[PDB]
Amino acid sequence: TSALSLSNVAGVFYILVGGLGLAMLVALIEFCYKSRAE
Amino acid sequence: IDFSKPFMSLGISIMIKKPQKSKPGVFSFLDPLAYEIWMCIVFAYIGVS
Repeated sequence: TSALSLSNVAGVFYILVGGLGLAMLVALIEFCYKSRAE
Repeated sequence: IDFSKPFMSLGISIMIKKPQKSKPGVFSFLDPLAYEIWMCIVFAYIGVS
């Protein structure tokens, strides 16, 4: 049939994984800051 | 020869193989999205969580 291939919707996955990457980095930046402050 | 009046009017027609129902598969609701999207949705879900 004409089922939507992954190529058709492949930017929502990069964004998703990219946001997860950014999210972890932001969390670790907060952690590192407070950890050094201690 | 001298034919009589036609006792059967006919012509050239078109014959095709008789079709039928397409018996939609049990799991035919996942067609709108390819198999890889479905597999990669589970992966993305397990990763976001």
